[PDB]
Parts: sequence; structure tokens; C-alpha cells
Amino acid sequence: RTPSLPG
Amino acid sequence: GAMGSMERASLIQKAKLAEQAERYEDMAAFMKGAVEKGEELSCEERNLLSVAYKNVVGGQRAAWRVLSSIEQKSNGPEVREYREKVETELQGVCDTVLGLLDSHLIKEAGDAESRVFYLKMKGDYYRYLAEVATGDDKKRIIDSARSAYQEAMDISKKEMPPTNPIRLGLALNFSVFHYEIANSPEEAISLAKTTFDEAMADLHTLSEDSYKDSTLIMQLLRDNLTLWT
Amino acid sequence: GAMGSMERASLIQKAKLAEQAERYEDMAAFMKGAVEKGEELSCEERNLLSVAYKNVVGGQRAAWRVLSSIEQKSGPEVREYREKVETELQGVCDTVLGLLDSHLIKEAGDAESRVFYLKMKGDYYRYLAEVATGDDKKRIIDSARSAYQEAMDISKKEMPPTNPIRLGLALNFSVFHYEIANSPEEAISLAKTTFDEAMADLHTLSEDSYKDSTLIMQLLRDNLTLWT
Amino acid sequence: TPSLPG
Ligand SMILES: *N1CCC[C@@H]1[C@H](c1ccccc1)c1cccc(OC)c1
Ligand SMILES: *N1CCC[C@@H]1[C@H](c1ccccc1)c1cccc(OC)c1
Ligand SMILES: [Cl-]
Ligand SMILES: [Cl-]
Ligand code: NA
Ligand code: NA
Ligand code: NA
Ligand code: NA
Ligand code: NA
Repeated sequence: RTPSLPG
Repeated sequence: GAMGSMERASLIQKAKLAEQAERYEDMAAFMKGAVEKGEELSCEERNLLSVAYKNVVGGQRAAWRVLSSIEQKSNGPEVREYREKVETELQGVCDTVLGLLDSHLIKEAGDAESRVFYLKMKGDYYRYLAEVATGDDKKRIIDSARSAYQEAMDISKKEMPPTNPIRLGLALNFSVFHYEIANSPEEAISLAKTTFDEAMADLHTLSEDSYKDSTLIMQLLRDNLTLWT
Repeated sequence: GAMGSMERASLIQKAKLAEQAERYEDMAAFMKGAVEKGEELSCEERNLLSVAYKNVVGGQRAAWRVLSSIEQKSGPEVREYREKVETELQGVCDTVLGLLDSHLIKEAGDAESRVFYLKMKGDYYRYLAEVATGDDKKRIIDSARSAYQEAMDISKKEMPPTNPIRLGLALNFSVFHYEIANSPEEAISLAKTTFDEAMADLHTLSEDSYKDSTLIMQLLRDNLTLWT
Repeated sequence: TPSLPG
């Protein structure tokens, strides 16, 4: 998937 | 509960130790106990809560994707059974987080920063439920995620500057929701682009350190835009 | 046991799925359930059991070491949380030792498997000794030594000196002597004798076996260099 | 001192 906020 | 007899400050201290030891299940349990003391969380404490559960559910999501892929390639009951076991545990963690948000943390009162932070989180955890849901139940979960993100967006646009990192991270995740969950890639792209452009225009107002905080999230928005277009 | 209602073959299949998903606690629980069916384990299954629990205990050991370092640098919270992790680690070691004693060791059908399990018993007592204190630590140290020594006796009679299981046992027993039992002389003597007796036979080995044996000999060498 | 890595 598309990356989301890593935090 | 098992944390009821522990001081709030000791729970926070132990959450920080658990993070240093990379014991994210413990970290989440300590932060849940801290929330249950009934006092608002500070900015630092909100981030601890979020990091803890992000890492717990992140491991579950990654495992679910591995098992779901194996199951799809295979299509005995063992693969489905074990994928279902992991799925149920994942759903339980999401329900725990959503329960903390609804029972303790989301308030009509509140400073914009906290209200947006928690509504974004609600959107995120409904989105994780949507990743594993099917059929009509999926539709209702998707609309719950959408509603939470949309309320957070409305507050963020009224009460925060366009460079605010919480606002930027919300837009990033809502745009991911549009692209990956809601079958709305054009809306995803439009949101990422307008968010990036409106932050760009306001960077000149920021200190060196705030500039770094905002531009790092802007860079994530651009990465998704360039992936998608 | 929570796995008592699941077929043995299903437990093995799910242990392998758990490994692919990096779900090592699940993997260990599935392998525990398979062991508790009462049948012997194949070589592949033995390795699955060892991998699963090593990953679980290894994470606990690493966390314990982080917390112990913070504790030594330094309220009661650091100690309390170190003790919490310590108790969980002891629980996992007790679980593994219970599988070995009931009844993997006594049912092992060949020398390789018996040495494998007795070495494991020494290792898990060694992990207990790392966190134990006082009289309990002394008992644990004696238990580790006795398991390792029985494994040594069998390996010397039944396995060639280059056999990788025999070499790995000697490596871990020598670490026990040095790090746990405060017996550097015994650690050095054991590692040296093992190294020399393997070296004598390297010329008889195939290419792959030579690589296997010299890899572990180099692990012995690294420890000898540290200790000397 | 390190033990056997597996
Ligand atoms: N993500 C959502 C809230 C926690 C975490 C953020 C974050 C980290 C990395 C990139 C983007 C957001 C976070 C964790 C820990 C401390 C802070 O300080 C703001 C933020
Ligand atoms: N260590 C003891 C039993 C499992 C593990 C061994 C091992 C791996 C690497 C170096 C030395 C021993 C092992 C792990 C995983 C798979 C296998 O066989 C395929 C062996
Ligand atoms: Cl299962
Ligand atoms: Cl604790
Ligand atoms: Na209380
Ligand atoms: Na404001
Ligand atoms: Na592109
Ligand atoms: Na059966
Ligand atoms: Na304290």
C-alpha cells in the first residue's frame, strides 16, 4: 500500500 | 485493571522505559493505564500513546498481510484459521484504541491540537479495521473513518496554520484513506497537492526547527504524490 | 494446554506460518503444543522448536539487558519493570525446560537428538543464571553444568569431533564456564581441546562440511581471543 | 561472550 505517517 | 494501583507518573515513566526496550505491548498497556486515570494527556504523552499502539498494530497488520497473501495463493483449514486468529487480535487492539478515544480522550472541549490529534487517530484505527473488513460491514467502517478524518480536517483548517505538523500528518493519512480505502484516487491526489502547496507558501514564517518538522511531513506528501502520478 | 484440541500436523503447519509472519510467540506456542502430543520430533521440528523459543527468549534477554543498564546507571520504577521482564523471561525458560524434562530428553531416539536437547537444557538454565541471584543462582549453575556435561559425554562417544552439533555444544558450554561459572580456565581448556580435535579431521570432510565445521571453529577462536 | 547464533 501507499505509505502513511510513520508516527 | 492491572494498572489501577500504579501511580500515573510511574505508568508514564514505565512507558518510556518500555519504548527504550522496544517492548511496545507493555508500552501500550502502561499508556492505557495512564489514560484511565482520567486526566488529559500532554503533547508528549499523546505521542507516547500513539507510538505504542502504532507499533503493536503495525506488527499485526504486517503479519495479517503475510498470511492473507499465503491464503490467496492457496485459493486444509489451517491458513484461514491462523489468518483469522491474527485478524481477531488486530481487531481487538483497534477496538481497544477506539474505546480509549471515545470513552476518555475525545472531547468537545479541548485545544485544537489535541482534538485534531485524537480524531485523526480515530480515523486511522477505523482505517485499519477497514483493511481487514469485507462487504457491508466494510462500508460502515469506511464511513466511520471518513467522518472522523473529516471532522479533524474541518477543525485543522479553522484553528491551525497550514504548516502545522499535526494538520499535515492528518492530510497525509486522509489522502491515503482516499487512495487505498475509499477508491477515490483523484480526491487523494487533490488533497495531497493542495496541502503541500499551502504549506510550501507558509514555510517562510517558520523557525529553523519548525521548518524541519513541517518539511519532513511535506516530503512524505510529495513522495505519495509522485508515487500516484 | 490451549493447543490440546489441535492436530499435531496442523500445529506444525501453523508454526511454519507463524515463522513466515515473524510471529515468534505464536510459533513457540504452536511448537509447545506439538511437543505436548507426546511424539518424538524430527530434525526439522527440533529446529523449529529451538528457533521459536530462541527468538522469544532472545527478545526478553535483550530487553532485560537494556533495563539492567538503565538500572545500574541510576524511584523504584526501573527496578520494578526490570523485574517484570525478568519474571516473564524466567517463565519462558521454565516452559522450555519443562518440555525438555517432560519428556523430550528421555524419549530422544538417537544420540544427535539427545545431545541437541541436553545442550538446550544447559542453554535455558544458562539464561536463567544470567538473571538469578544468591542460592537460586548456585543451584541453576549446577543444573546447567550437569546438562551440558551429560551432552558432552554422549557427543564424545557417539559423534565425530567435527560434527556441528558437538562443536556448538562445546562452544556454548565454554561460554557457560567463562561468563556464568567464573571458570575461565575450564572455558579455555574446553574450547582449545575442541578446536584441536576438530582440526585433526578437517581434511576428511566434504566442502560443505568443512565450511560448517570451520564456521563454528571460528566462533570458538573468537572466544579464545577474547579470553586470551 | 557470544554463544552459538542459532
Ligand atoms: N505519529 C503520530 C503521533 C506519534 C508519532 C509522531 C511522528 C513521528 C514521526 C513522524 C511523524 C509523526 C511523534 C512520535 C514521537 C514524538 C513526536 O513529537 C512530535 C511525534
Ligand atoms: N541453532 C540451534 C538449532 C536452531 C539453530 C540452528 C543454527 C542456525 C545457525 C547457526 C547455527 C545453528 C538452525 C536454525 C534454523 C534452521 C536450521 O536448519 C535449517 C538450523
Ligand atoms: Cl490458529
Ligand atoms: Cl512494572
Ligand atoms: Na486506582
Ligand atoms: Na491556532
Ligand atoms: Na511519478
Ligand atoms: Na490426532
Ligand atoms: Na519515579
